[PDB]
Amino acid sequence: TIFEERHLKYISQLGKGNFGSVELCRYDPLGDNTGALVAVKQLQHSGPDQQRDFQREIQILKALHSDFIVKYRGVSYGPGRQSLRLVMEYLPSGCLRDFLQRHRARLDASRLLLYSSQICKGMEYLGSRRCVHRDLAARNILVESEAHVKIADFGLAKLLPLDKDYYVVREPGQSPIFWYAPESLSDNIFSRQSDVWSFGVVLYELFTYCDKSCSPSAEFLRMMGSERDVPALSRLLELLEEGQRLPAPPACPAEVHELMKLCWAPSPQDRPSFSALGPQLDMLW
Ligand SMILES: C[C@]1(F)CCC[C@H]1Nc1c(C(N)=O)cnn2cccc12
Repeated sequence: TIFEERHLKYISQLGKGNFGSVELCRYDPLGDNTGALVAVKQLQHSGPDQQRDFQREIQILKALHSDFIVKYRGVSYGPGRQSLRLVMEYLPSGCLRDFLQRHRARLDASRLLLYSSQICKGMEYLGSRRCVHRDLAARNILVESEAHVKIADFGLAKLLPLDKDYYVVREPGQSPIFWYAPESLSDNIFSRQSDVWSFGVVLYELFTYCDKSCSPSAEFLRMMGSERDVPALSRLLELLEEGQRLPAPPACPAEVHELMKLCWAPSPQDRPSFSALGPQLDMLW
């Protein structure tokens, strides 16, 4: 729960989220290379605002206890106060984006639906804690095992106040635009309902086994086209407002495609809840 910095032996970089990376370290207090492997998150950039974002992330993940959410291990203690690190569990399989591509051939529709059902359960639990993820994508999901997935990357996660159902992010966005809901794209309005939009994109990613040629970017870029003096985001928004949607992935079962269409409902209120999606996915298997 408190990891001494001197005992955290650096191995390699796992990911590069902006303002701070995630590294693979071994917790080696005996110094003999026999200790357990862990994932350590730290800020790289500096400008007290990101430090408050990092402390928020820690507090958020610390108060989360689900089989479908990446496990918090503790924090790091060293010759500080620069800069404190978030210690989490390491999932040797890595992100589901890479796993889907490495094992296309062995993952059938029931397995994809099992992952979908699990991501869903984890999203239900995030909603129940008033947490909005803002970064649901296959790249931010980890494989614990052949039949077990977990949600991760809580760097953009915000807690909803008790009086509100949405969060208006002042920023704006620095993630690929193909996962955002139309209301986040136009007014930066994030909520549980915008996480449901993104979930439909995660359903699309799973059922295209994260193939790069029919990926959310690749397919939206082809159906968007090339305008004269209109920015890419505005064109995507014109496309979504017109009711155009990503098209059903090759060999995708009809039921799953209809489910993605529900997740992509134009207005947030018409999008099903994660608790509504849950039994639907279980029924399909
Ligand atoms: C899902 C990510 F956070 C996105 C980029 C780094 C990923 N993090 C990882 C984490 C973690 N606790 O965050 C844990 N295991 N792991 C194996 C490969 C990558 C990651």
